[PDB]
Amino acid sequence: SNFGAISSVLNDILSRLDPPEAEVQIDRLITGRLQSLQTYVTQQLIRA
Amino acid sequence: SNFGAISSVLNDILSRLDPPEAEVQIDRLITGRLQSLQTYVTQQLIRA
Amino acid sequence: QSVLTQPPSVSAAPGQKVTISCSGSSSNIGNNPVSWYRQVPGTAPKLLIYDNNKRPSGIPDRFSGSKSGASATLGITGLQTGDEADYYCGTWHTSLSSGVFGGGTKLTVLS
Amino acid sequence: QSVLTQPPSVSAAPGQKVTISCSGSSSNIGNNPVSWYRQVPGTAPKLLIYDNNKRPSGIPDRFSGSKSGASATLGITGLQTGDEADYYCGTWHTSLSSGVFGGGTKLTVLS
Amino acid sequence: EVFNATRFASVYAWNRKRISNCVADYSVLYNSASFSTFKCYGVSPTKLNDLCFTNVYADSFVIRGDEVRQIAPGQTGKIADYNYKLPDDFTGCVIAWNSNNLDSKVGGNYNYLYRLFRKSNLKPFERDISTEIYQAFNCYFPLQSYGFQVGYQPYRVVVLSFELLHAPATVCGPKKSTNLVKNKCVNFNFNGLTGTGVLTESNKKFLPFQQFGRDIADTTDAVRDPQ
Amino acid sequence: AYTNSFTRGVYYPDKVFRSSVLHSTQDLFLPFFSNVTWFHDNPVLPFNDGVYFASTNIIRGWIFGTTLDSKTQSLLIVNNATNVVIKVCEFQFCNDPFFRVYSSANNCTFEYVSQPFLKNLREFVFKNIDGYFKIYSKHTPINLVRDLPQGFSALEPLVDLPIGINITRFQTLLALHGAAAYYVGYLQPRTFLLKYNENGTITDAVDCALDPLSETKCTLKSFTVEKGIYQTSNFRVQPTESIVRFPNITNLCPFGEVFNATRFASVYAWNRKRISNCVADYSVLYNSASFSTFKCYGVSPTKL
Amino acid sequence: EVQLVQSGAEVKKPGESLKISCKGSGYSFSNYWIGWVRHMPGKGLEWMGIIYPGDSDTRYSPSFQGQVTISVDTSISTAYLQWSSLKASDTAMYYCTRHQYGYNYGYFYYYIDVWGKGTT
Amino acid sequence: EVQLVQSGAEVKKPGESLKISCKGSGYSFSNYWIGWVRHMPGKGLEWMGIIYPGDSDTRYSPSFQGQVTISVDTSISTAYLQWSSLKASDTAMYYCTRHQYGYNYGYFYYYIDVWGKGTT
Ligand SMILES: *[C@@H]1O[C@H](CO)[C@@H](O)[C@H](O)[C@H]1NC(C)=O
Ligand SMILES: *[C@@H]1O[C@H](CO)[C@@H](O)[C@H](O)[C@H]1NC(C)=O
Ligand SMILES: *[C@@H]1O[C@H](CO)[C@@H](O)[C@H](O)[C@H]1NC(C)=O
Ligand SMILES: *[C@@H]1O[C@H](CO)[C@@H](O)[C@H](O)[C@H]1NC(C)=O
Ligand SMILES: *[C@@H]1O[C@H](CO)[C@@H](O)[C@H](O)[C@H]1NC(C)=O
Ligand SMILES: *[C@@H]1O[C@H](CO)[C@@H](O)[C@H](O)[C@H]1NC(C)=O
Ligand SMILES: *[C@@H]1O[C@H](CO)[C@@H](O)[C@H](O)[C@H]1NC(C)=O
Repeated sequence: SNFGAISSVLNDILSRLDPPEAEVQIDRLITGRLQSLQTYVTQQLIRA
Repeated sequence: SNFGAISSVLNDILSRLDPPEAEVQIDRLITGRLQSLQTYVTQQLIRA
Repeated sequence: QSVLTQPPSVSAAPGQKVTISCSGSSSNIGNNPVSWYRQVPGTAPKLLIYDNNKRPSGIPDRFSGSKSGASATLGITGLQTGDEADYYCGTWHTSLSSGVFGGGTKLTVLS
Repeated sequence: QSVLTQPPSVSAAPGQKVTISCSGSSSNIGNNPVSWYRQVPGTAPKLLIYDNNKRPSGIPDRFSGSKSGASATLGITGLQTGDEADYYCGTWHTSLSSGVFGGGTKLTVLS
Repeated sequence: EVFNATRFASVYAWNRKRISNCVADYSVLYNSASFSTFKCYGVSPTKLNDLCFTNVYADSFVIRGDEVRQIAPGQTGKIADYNYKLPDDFTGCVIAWNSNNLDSKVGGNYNYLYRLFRKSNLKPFERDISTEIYQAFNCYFPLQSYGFQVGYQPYRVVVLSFELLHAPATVCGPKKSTNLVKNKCVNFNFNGLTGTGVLTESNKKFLPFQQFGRDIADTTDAVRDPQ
Repeated sequence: AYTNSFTRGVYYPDKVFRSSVLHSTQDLFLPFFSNVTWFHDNPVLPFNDGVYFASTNIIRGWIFGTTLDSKTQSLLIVNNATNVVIKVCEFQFCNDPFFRVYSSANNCTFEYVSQPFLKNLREFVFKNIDGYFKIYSKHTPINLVRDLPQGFSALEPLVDLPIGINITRFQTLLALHGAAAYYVGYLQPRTFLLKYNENGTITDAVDCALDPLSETKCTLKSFTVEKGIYQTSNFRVQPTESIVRFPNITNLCPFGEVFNATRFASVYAWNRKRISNCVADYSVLYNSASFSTFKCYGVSPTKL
Repeated sequence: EVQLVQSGAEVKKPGESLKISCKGSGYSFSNYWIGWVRHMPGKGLEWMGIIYPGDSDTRYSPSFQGQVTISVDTSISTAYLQWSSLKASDTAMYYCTRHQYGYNYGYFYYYIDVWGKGTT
Repeated sequence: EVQLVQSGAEVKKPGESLKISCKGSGYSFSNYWIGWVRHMPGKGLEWMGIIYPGDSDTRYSPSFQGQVTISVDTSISTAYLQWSSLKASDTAMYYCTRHQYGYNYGYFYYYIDVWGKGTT
């Protein structure tokens, strides 16, 4: 998923962007992949 | 709630803004109404 | 002589398409739109062509204008003898904050 | 006389290091790179030094140039008698959108 | 051929050419000290050498200098709305250089012109060359010329919009390929696809028009080498 | 001469090799079980985003365009039985093709040549997606001639063409010598589930918007659904019309008075006036080419 | 219908001062610029200088700065000039007139009507 | 190898019109600017004016605007001038030449070769 970044594959956003600007997009993935991983954990703690 | 957008009613932010800029505010609602709906779900899965 | 430069006179028969042109700097004419007036001997000048290529109401469509760079052109179709006059070009000059006129052009009909 | 200004002539012995200079405005030379040519009496001018301080192929390395502000300098080392000629400076002038030449310089060898 | 050309079309009907099947040294453009505004969206200029693109469009036209800020994603104005609008998704890079030496004139050029009276300002990349005399036969017609002679220096503008991810790669910058290895996990780079892992021969039946496969979640699982 | 488009029109939407996956996608496809116009003299036909076309070694190439004349750009795909040739050269109108179908090769802009396409059935999908002319085809043994065979078949692409021609009408070409039969189907933006084989060949598909039963197959991401009650989507009544009720006032707001004024106060003590009880045409300000810096905050100018 | 009327035939001798009159009628006088233009016999019109009646703000062409000080009376909507010393070559047909000088949205200049007369 | 060739020795009398010829060979003629420069005997070269053969776009120095109208024939890659009335002091050595006028990335002017002749 994009979560709003230019692309969902961390390599490309990393392949074709300068570090100052890149981390602004990388931040939109991290902030999403985290919220989606922390959603999975919670549903397991409840399911367990 | 605003969550930081200009207005809490999705119609107005949509009524009076061009799509390129609007979705920057619409994103601040979505990112909030989601976190507040996913908070409700979790408290129910625990309450159930 | 004048900060705008004009022809001294022209002449052409009735029915010809006459285009006179008056020149000046681009401190004024290049940025400020050109106005042209007509004066009959013994008659106070009247507004003929304004900001550019445009005429008031009451003036027939035969008149037209065109500004290019730092000069202007006034053209007339369907010339008639009562159109004999003097013709002038003018426009607010930006640098001197003053506004100026051309020298004057003697349009004399052939007849 | 010319929108660029040049020396009328120079002279120096074979083996000397000669630097002539031609001047003009900064509406052209300050922004547009300087070109220099050589003309032998009875021979059509050939390209000598281009955009700045640079020579084509076939021209020996003895020639060099340098632009400063609104003027230019053409220098030659290892002068020889067959290098006697007229030398000219030229460059597209920006404001008049035209392009112009210097006046001409008479390089006469000593001998 | 794009840049040295002596004729840049009017922004009313901007030219466009498609570049394909070649090696594109991008350094020539980046490290040249001539270009005034070198701005790249979605891509960083120093990396253009290491990418492979499907299509590269180079649309070129002239414009009044103060309007160079109009040529950018999500900007508005007369030029950005009525004449040539880039989508919110990126255009690769915009190069522009002041050009009153060639395209200005002793007088007003009047060849380069733009419309101020489109009724329905155009979608991304639309080339509307009509003339319908927007209402007040006599009513003002759209295109009004521009006269040249530093906000009114004519600026030549060329825009390189990279068409990324449409097909197999077609335009790739200079990068000396190396022979491939197997069964050692390597930092590979197949046609732009940058990753790591061990490479094994495939029994997976590709088709002559399939470039790779992904099992799920954008996991590129297989790939056909370009050579 | 309508007929039913049973399951034809399915084509690989890309090349991304996939295997044993019920992959979902949303593209332009031929809706399942649609009525097709069975032509058999050849009038001009709208493109409508794309066209299915199936015929049963007789037929020749196609022609597409906006007006099919040297006036506007045209697209011509001839068939040579020796090599397929394409040209965007702006030919003249030939209301009867015959090689007498070629009026004039004027203003030649694009050209392409490759191997020719060449009891049976050939099927082709044409679409113009964003400056790209995609063509898909396949050829199959068939015998039921009165009707379009029932069964399944995917159509891999032959070529895309970087053209960008506004096509809104089109017609088949045939150099003449009760004629042959061919069919015409239109594409629509329809969501599809696609079942990829063990070796990546599309074997079956589900139209996610044909019927409820297909809707559940779609949301469940499977071709078979077990007994039960499944929630597919939500339904709401689409609005009948739009009403507008603004107050009665018509006292057009004084802006000239703001703008034309010959005295602007010093910024030390900036003037301010309040406008009220009137109708304010805002277009006068926006679409004027005079104003140097125009920048609205919190509101977009085109909506004032 | 707007009208501007000027004083009658005038003749004076070098060495004297003048104050010529111009009256405007039929329009909001306190909202239009009013100024003077000199046409000489067998010679062309010269732009002199103008003033904004509403606030007595003046613009003077340099070719006449200090020569003629031009003022107004908005009480009765009448404008005048003032001199120092008439010159013999001051014999010309002067003219008072109202001209749009506004900034509608893009700037514009004009001349509506004169119908005057003056000499010296 | 590029070559430009001009017409032979020319002499005419004041009162007449002229059209001198220049032919280019050995290079893509329809992609380079071509223009004229006048060198007078014992006097320096004067920049006259140029044209773009590909599209008949002309640049004229003001010191020659209206004097000479310079045109081309891209059918055979030959350029010419046109006059109104020769002056006696028009006796000089004119020159036709091709010159880089492009904008490589940063703007440049050039002079490749002339090898011409003309007089009046
Ligand atoms: C690439 O082309 C050259 C030229 O024919 C050939 O020698 C080389 O083997 C080619 N590379 C591959 C991988 O075939
Ligand atoms: C068809 O093929 C023949 C033989 O190759 C060739 O002469 C002819 O020009 C072709 N037609 C077209 C339209 O290319
Ligand atoms: C080709 O296009 C040009 C440009 O519009 C046009 O002048 C010409 O007539 C066209 N060709 C034909 C055959 O109409
Ligand atoms: C496409 O062609 C149709 C039919 O002539 C026309 O009505 C429409 O405006 C055209 N649109 C574009 C974008 O070319
Ligand atoms: C792919 O196709 C071949 C031939 O139909 C078949 O043998 C095979 O079972 C299919 N899938 C694979 C690779 O198992
Ligand atoms: C404002 O000025 C414009 C011309 O610039 C004029 O048309 C309009 O009537 C004026 N309105 C007022 C209220 O002064
Ligand atoms: C483009 O112009 C440059 C000089 O500006 C020249 O070196 C190059 O050969 C030219 N290329 C083409 C294709 O015209």
